[PDB]
Amino acid sequence: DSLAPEDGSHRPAAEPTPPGAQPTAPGSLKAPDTRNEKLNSLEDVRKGSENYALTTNQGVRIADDQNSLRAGSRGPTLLEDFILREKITHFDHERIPERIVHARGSAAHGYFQPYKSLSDITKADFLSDPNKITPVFVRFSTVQGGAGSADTVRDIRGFATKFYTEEGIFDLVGHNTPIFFIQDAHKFPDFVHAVKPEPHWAIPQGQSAHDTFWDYVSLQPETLHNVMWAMSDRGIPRSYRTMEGFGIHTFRLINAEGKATFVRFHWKPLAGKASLVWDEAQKLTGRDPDFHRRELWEAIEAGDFPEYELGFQLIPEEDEFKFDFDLLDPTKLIPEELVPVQRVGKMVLNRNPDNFFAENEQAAFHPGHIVPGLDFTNDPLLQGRLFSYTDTQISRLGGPNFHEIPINRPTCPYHNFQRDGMHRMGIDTNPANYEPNSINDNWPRETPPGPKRGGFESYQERVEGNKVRERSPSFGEYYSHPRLFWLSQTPFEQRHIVDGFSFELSKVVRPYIRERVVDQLAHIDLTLAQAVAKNLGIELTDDQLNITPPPDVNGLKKDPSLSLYAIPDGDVKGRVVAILLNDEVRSADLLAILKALKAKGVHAKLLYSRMGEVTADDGTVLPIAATFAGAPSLTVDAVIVPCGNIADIADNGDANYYLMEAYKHLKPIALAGDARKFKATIKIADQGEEGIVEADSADGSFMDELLTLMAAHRVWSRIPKIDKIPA
Amino acid sequence: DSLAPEDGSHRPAAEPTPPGAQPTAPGSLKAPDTRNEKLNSLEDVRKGSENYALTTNQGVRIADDQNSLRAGSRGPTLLEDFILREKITHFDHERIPERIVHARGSAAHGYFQPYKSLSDITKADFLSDPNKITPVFVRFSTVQGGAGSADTVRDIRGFATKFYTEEGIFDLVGHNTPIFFIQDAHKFPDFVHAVKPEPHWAIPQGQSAHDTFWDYVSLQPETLHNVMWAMSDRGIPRSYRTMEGFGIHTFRLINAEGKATFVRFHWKPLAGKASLVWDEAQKLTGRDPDFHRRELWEAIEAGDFPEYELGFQLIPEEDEFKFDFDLLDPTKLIPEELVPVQRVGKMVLNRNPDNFFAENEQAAFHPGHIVPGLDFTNDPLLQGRLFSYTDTQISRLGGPNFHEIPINRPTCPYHNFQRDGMHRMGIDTNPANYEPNSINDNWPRETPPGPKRGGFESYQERVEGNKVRERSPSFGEYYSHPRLFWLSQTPFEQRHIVDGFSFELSKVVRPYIRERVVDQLAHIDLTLAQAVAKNLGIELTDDQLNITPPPDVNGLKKDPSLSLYAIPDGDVKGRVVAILLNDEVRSADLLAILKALKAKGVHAKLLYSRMGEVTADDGTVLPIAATFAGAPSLTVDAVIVPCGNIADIADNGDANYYLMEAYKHLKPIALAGDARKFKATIKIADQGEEGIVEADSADGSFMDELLTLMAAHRVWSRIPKIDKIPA
Ligand code: HEM
Ligand code: HEM
Repeated sequence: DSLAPEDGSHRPAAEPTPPGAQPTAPGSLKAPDTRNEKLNSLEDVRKGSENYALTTNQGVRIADDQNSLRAGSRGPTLLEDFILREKITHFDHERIPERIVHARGSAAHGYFQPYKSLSDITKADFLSDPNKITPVFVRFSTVQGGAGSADTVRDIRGFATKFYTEEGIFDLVGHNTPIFFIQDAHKFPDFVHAVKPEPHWAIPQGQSAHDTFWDYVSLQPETLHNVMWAMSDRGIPRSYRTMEGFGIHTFRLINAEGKATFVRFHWKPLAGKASLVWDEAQKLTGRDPDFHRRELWEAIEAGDFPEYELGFQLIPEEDEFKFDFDLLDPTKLIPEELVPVQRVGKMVLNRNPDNFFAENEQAAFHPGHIVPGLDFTNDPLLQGRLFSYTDTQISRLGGPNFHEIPINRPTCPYHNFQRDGMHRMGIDTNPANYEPNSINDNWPRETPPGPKRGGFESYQERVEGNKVRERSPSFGEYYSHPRLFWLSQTPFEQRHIVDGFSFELSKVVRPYIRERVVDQLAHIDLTLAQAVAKNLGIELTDDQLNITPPPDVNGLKKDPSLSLYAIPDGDVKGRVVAILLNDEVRSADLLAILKALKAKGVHAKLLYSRMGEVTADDGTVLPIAATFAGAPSLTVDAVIVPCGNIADIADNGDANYYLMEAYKHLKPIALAGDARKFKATIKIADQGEEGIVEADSADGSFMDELLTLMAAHRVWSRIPKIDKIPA
Repeated sequence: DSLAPEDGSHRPAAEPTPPGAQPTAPGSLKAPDTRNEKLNSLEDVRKGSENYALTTNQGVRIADDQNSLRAGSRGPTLLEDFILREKITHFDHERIPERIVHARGSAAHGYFQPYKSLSDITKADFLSDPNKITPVFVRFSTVQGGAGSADTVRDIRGFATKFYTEEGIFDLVGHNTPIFFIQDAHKFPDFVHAVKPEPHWAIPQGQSAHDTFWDYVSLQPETLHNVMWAMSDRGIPRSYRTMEGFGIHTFRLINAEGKATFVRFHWKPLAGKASLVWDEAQKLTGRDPDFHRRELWEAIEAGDFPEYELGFQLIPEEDEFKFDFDLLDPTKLIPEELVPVQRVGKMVLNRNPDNFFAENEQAAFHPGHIVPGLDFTNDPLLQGRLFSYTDTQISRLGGPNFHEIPINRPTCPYHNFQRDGMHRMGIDTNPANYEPNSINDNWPRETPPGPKRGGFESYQERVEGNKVRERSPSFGEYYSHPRLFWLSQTPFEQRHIVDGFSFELSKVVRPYIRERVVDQLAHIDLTLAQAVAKNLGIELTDDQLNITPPPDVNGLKKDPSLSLYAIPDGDVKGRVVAILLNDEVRSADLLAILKALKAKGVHAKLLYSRMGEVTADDGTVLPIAATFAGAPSLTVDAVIVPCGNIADIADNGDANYYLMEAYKHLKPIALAGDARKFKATIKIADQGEEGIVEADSADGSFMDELLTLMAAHRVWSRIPKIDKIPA
C-alpha cells in the first residue's frame, strides 16, 4: 500500500546502538559489513523483499491477498482457489519436532583465532597458525524445557560451537559445568525422563523440583557432583556472556609424529563470571521469559561482543593413572590446582542470524564431528553419545541430507559416493556411485594419513578384556568431588546452595524422598546436611552424625577456581542501569550520570510512570524508555535515583517497590540529594551502609563509588539485612 | 534394591483427595471405577507394569540395564549392543511436531447428556434423547505460545470438545470469546505470523505485546472487537472451569423434515465466571507456569468436577437479514438481550488421562467433523477452516491413519474402501477395495438420508453469484460491537481494559504504531481513547475529538451478559485458601476455620517458614504443605491468619510480604486475635474496611463474612487504595 511513516522511523540505523534504543532486526540489515567466510557463503540462499511483487511459490503474481475465491461475495469457498490452498498448506506444515534435550536455545555467528601454533601437540589444521581465522556458529541453551519455555530457570546450560574448518566441520558440544550427572550413556533416557515433566500430567516445565528427579538422585549417588553444581548459583547465570564453558570428557590430541596427549576443553568468559540470585531468576521467568535470548541479541547489536578464551588441560599418556579418580569418568573434574588450563585462542561473537527458524532451529551439532588432529577415548558417556546425534537428526531434520541445509554445510569441499535420500539438493555428475571403480578412474579417492591435509586414521590404542556389561571399579567413588566443590565456595555461596536444595526438596511431595536425599548429603558434609535438614524439619540420626567424610582429592582441600566469586573477575562493560525520573529532573545530575556511564560502557534505561517525554529543569526533553512496571528491577544491574521534583514519585507504589526489590536482590542503589528520602522506604540508617551510595548531588565520587560496587557485581554484605524486608 | 518405603507412602489413595494432600497419578489408578464407553474401549491398549520383567520391544528380558556392552571394564562400546541401540533409538525419536496454533493445552475425559429431545429442530442422534449419554474428550489451550510456554499469559483460550456419538464423531472446536479477529480464512497465516514471536529473533513467547501484532491491528480494523476482549480480564481467566465457551460461527441445524435453523453454540460454566488481575497473572507465569494445568488435574482428583451447560442461540432462516450485522461475519456477536441462549444439556469432566503424550498430545480435533443433523454455512472463516485441520494432521501425526490412534478412534462402526498409508493398523478382509463391486456384493453400502441412521446429505442451499475474490460490503462495519462491549462493562472492568492497552502499547518500540492504535480507539469511544493516550504521553488532536461515535446494535445501549462481573454468579466450592501458621497455633481457632471451609467445599493449604510439622497448643500435630515463598498468595483465593505465637511470624519478611501481595491483588484477608497486628503492614484502617475480616477469635461470624467475600471473588472497592502499596 505504501504504509511506512514518512520520516522513516520504522527502520533502525545500520550501526551499533544501545539496548532498547531502536527496534532489533535481522543481522544482515543491522550490520551489513560484518562478514566472515561462512556468512559470505550463505549469500546464495538469502532472499530480500523490497521492490518485489507478491507471488505464489511457483512465481505467479497475486492480485488479491485479502480474500478467498467464492461463488458470490457471500457464497461458499471454491476448491479451485489454488492460491488460498498453497498459502494455508505451507502454514499448516511449518513446525518440525524440537530437540529431544536442549530444545530452548539462542544462537550467533562469529570467529575463532589461535594465539600461536599448536603443531607440537596436535595436527588439527585450525590450530596450526595464528593467522588462520575459523568462522563459528554457536548455540547456547537450557536442557529440560521445551522450545517455548523460559530462559532464566535453574538448570545446566549447553554451549555448542560448530567450527567451519578447512579440513572439515569440528563440533565442540559442551556444557556450563565440568562434569555430567551419569557415567554411562545407557542410563541417559532414564536420567532424562526423571528430570522432564512427569508422564501422567506433563508437569513441571523447566524445573528439577519434583518427585521423580529427586527419586532418581537419591538412588544413584553418581549424580551428586553435578547436582551440587546445579543447586549453586552456577544454575541461574546472569547472561550467556558470564558463565564458563566445558567439554567435560577427556579427548585425545594427536600430532604429526603420531603422539597422543589427553585433553580437557575449557571456555573462559572475558566478561568474567556472574549469576542471579534465586528469587530474582524465578520472578524473571514471568516478567521476561526471553531475558537471556534478548540480552545476547542486544549485546551484539550494541557492540558488546561476547568473547571467550579456549583453554586446554593437558595430560601426558604416562600420567593416565596418577590421580585419585579415573580420567575416563565424566562425573569427576580435573582440579585447576593440579593441572592448569593453557589459554590457547579466542572466540568472538559479532553477528546475529537473519532468520531464527532457518539458522538456529535447523542447526545440527554432534560430538562425533571431529577432524584429523583429534581423537576419542573410552569414556562410556562419550562412547554412547557418538551413536545418538546422527540418529536423532534423521527424524528432526527429515532425512540424511541434513548437511545440505545451509547453516550446516561445510565451507570446504565434500565429495563421496553417497546418493539420493529425501530432500536431495546436490546433483552428482560422477558416472560412478561406488568404489573401487574404473569408469571414473576411482575418483573421488582415499587419501593417506599425513601431517597436513591427510586422511582420518584412529589412534591405535590397545584393547584387552572380555565382552562385559560392567562398570569399572575405579568409577565407584561418589562423594569426594562434591565435597571438594562444597569447601571451595565462599560462605554466601554455601548459603545459596543450602537454599537451592531446601527450596527444591520442599516441592517433593513424598517425604521419604527428602529424607533419603538428606542422608546422601550427610556423606558429603555434615554442616551442609544439618542446614538442609532444619529447613525441611528433619532431625539427623546419631548414626548419620558419625558418618566419616570422604578423602581429599590428591591432597587438595579447596580449589578457588571452582567458586564464582572467591577471586573476582567482574567487568562492568555491557551492564545496564535503571534511572528513575520525575517530572523536573536536575539536569546537572543527569549529565554527570550519563557521561560517567558512557565512559565505562554501561547502558542506561530511563524510567517513568507513563510513556512519552519528560522535560528537565533546564527545559531539556527526555524520551522515556519504559514504565517502572514494564522494566522491573529484575532486568537492570543497579539503580540510580537523581535529584529533582522527588514528590512526583515519592508516593508511587511502583517506584518504591522498585527500590525494595533491587535492595532485596543485592544490587547497588544510588540516591542524589532529596532522592535520599527513599532511605526510609528501605529502612536504611541515617549513618548509611555499604551498597547505598548517597550524596548532595550526582557529581564526582558519587559515580565512582557506584561503579566500584558494580564491578563487585552484588553486595554480599547485605545478606543479613534482607530476611526482614517484605519484598 | 531401590524399592518403595515400608509404609506404602509412595502411592496415592484411590479416592477423592484435596489438592496437595497426596501425589497426583494416572487417572485409571486414581479412579478405577470411573467409566464411560470411550474409557472402556481404551482397555485394549492400556499397558500395566507391576510384576513384569523389563524387556526390549521384541520381548527379550534384560539382565543388566545399568551398563553398555564393552571390551573390558574401561574399554570401547561395541556395535553389537542391540539393547543399548534400541533404548537410545526410541529416545532419539520421542518428539513429534507441536500444533501450529494451540500448542499449549490440558485435557480431560467426561460425558455429555441432553436435557430434553431436540428432534423438532435437529435429527442429530446425540441430541435426540434425554437418557442417552455421550462420552466426550475435551482440550483447553492457549493460542500463541509453544507447548512448553506458561498457562496464565494474556491470550485467547481454546475449548475443544470431541463427542463420540453413535452416528459418528462430532468435534465442536471453539474459543472463550464469541468472535474472532478476522473475517476471511485467507488472512489466517498473516494474523498468526503477526502475533507469534518475531522472525529474526523469536521473541516474544506467549505475548501479543510487541510491534508486529499492533502493526497488524492498526491496519486491519476488523480485528478491534476481539482485541477489546483480549485486553479485558477475559484474557486472563482464574481457571478453565471459570470461563465461557463459544463456537463463534453460525452453523445449521437440520430436522427430519429437511427444515434448517441457524444456530450459534455456547458453553456456560456452572462454577461461574472469574479472572485474575494482570500483575498477578504475569507473575504467576514465573512462580508456576503450569497453574491452569495443575488446577484442572487437581480439581478432577478432588471431585470438584468441571461442569458446563451447552446452550443454543436460535434464529429462523427467514430472519437471516433482520439484524444490523451480517450473521455470517465471525467478527460480530449476537447479543443475548436480542436472541437468548436456550439451555440444552450438561457436560461433566470426571477423569484425567493415563499418559499425557498418548491422549492429549496425539488427539486431533477438526470443525469439519460433523454428523447428520448438522451442516455448515458460508461464513468465510469457517469455510477456510474446513481445508486446514485435515491437512495439518498429515504431518503432525504422520500419515492418513490418525483416526486409528486410540484416543481418536470412533466407538461406532466404520468401514470403507480406503487402504494402506503409513502405520496402518486395521487389516481389511474385504476381497473388494472399490465400489461399485460385484465380488463382495457391493459392501459396505451407501445409506440414503433419513430421520435416524441415514447417510449424510448437504442442505440444498441456493448459490447465485460470479466467481470473485471479494469481501461482502455487509462485513464492512468495525466499530459498533467493540463500543457495545465497552459500554456493557463495569467501571473497574473498564479500568482494566485501559490498563491492558497501556501496558501492551508501552512495549511497542516504534512510536507511530501506538499513535495509530490510539487513533483507531477514538472511533470506538473517546473516553477509552483519551485514557490510553494519557498513559502513553499522547495528545489527541481536535480532529480526533470530533469523531462521531458509532451507532447502536439494533437499539441496544448495553448487554450485561458481556461483563464478567455485572451479574454475580460465583461459587466458592473448589476454591483454595492459605492458612499462615505459627509454632503454637490456637487449636480452637483452627478447628472453627476448617469446619466452615469443609462445609462449603473450600480447600485449605497450611503454610509455614519451613517444612515438616508444627504442634498446636493442645498437641494436634499439623503437617506443613508448603512454605510462604513456595506457595505464594498468587495461587490461592484468600488468606487466613489464626491466633497463636504471632511473634513467630511477625517479623518474617515473607509472611508480611504474603499479605501485601494478596492485598494488591484484591483478595479477601481474615485476621483473628493477635493476627490483627498485621494491619500495620498493610498500613490501613483503625476501624477496619471491607475486605478485611477481623475478630477476637475465629468463629461462625468470622467465617461467614470471609465466605460472603469469597463468593464475590475479589474486593473491587479496594482499587483506589492499591496504587500506593509497594508490592
Ligand atoms: C557430557 C555430556 C553431554 C553434554 C555436555 C551434552 C551437550 C549437549 C548440547 C549442548 C546439546 C544441544 C546442541 C544444540 O544446541 O543444538 C545436546 C543435544 C543432544 N544430546 Fe547431548 N550432551 C551430553 C550427553 C548426551 C548423551 C549421553 C546423549 C545420548 C546418549 C545425548 C544426546 C543428545 C541428543 C539426542 C541431543 C539433541 C541433538 C539434536 O537434536 O541435534 N547427550 N547435548
Ligand atoms: C473461529 C475461529 C477459530 C477457532 C475458534 C479455532 C479454534 C482452534 C482450537 C480450539 C484449536 C486446538 C485444538 C486442539 O486442542 O487440538 C485449533 C487448532 C488449529 N487451528 Fe483453529 N481456530 C480458528 C480458526 C482457524 C483458521 C481460520 C485456521 C486455518 C485457516 C485454523 C487452523 C488450525 C490448525 C491447523 C490447528 C491445529 C490442529 C491440529 O494440529 O490438530 N484455525 N483451532
